[PDB]
Amino acid sequence: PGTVDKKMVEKCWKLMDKVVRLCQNPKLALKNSPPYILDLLPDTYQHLRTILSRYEGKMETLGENEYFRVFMENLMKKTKQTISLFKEGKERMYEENSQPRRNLTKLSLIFSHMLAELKGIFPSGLFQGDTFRITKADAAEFWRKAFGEKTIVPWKSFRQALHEVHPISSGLEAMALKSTIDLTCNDYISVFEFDIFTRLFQPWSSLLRNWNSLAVTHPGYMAFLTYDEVKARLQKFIHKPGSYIFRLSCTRLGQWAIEYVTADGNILQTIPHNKPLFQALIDGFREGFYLFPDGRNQNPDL
Amino acid sequence: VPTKLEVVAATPTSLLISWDAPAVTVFYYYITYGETGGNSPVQEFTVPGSKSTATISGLKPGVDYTITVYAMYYGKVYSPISINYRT
Repeated sequence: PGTVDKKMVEKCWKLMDKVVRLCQNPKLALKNSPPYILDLLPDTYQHLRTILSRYEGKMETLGENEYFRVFMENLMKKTKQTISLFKEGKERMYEENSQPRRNLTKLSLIFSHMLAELKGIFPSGLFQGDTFRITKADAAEFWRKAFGEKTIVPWKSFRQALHEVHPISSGLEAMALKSTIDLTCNDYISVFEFDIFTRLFQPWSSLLRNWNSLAVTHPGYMAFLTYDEVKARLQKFIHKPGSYIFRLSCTRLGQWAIEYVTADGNILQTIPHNKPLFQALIDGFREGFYLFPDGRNQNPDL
Repeated sequence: VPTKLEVVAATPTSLLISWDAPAVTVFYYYITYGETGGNSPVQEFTVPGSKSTATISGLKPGVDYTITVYAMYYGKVYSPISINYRT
């Protein structure tokens, strides 16, 4: 997209600071979830200024890199939508249950995702997207072969590319995939979002099918939640030991989370470091912990 | 599952459908409208999760259509809801 100039990021910081003016209303009573929204934009400003410090000798060469253009354009768009969200919401920002508040927390999740992506691509303010390490080789082979040194791609190229290895049945499904694989919500798949996805749904050989069972037709799957929201969900089935869910954490991308209820009535969690998600799910089915997904008696087969 | 789906504004060709926001979050809503008993592949479009209302234009006047609505979280398709309207 558009070439990067320093004045526009001056504008951008004014917007982030203005969103900070909006959100710092205590009447919102924001919880540090996270995503806190408030804390992420100071860290975004700070890390961006770190990139600038690193690129003081060659500002123009940084402005002609695709990733910085796409990322900045998207940050300006999302923060403008964050202002116009309060604009539309008006007073209904004072209660969390209201819809504009939910949209605010949605954009908080997004902001957390974008910062995470920027820190992944820019460690110490330096571009290493071209030398980005994809975790599962099979995924790294696919990415080096289909695109190569590319850091970011348009979603259309990724749909047409991934479709050749793992076919996509319909636009109904392709939209659902573009949901997860594009965490930034900017029609651009990066090596960061791709690597997170592949680590989340190993192995590669049945990647798309791994996506289907573990995400689409699964009841226990809860996408992104915080420990507060998880306990709020399982409080309704606390008396029922073995009722479990599994979710994702913004704090940790590309890592799984599993929550389940014990006979004591305490809600204890587990994380699958070893074994993939499905295998660990099966094993917990054999042990006697993962019995009811979301307090539902029918348990899917893996 | 979007709750309490209904059409609230009607023209021969354009319909305003309003469903209530689910308690759970919605990243995006997916809508597929198609001719009742029509072999033609249904038309489809998407809206952001903030909206509770959507408008369809270009529907032929004098047809009963079947409209299906999906809620979408990240890698998640909640169960849909459907309505049929005669224009």
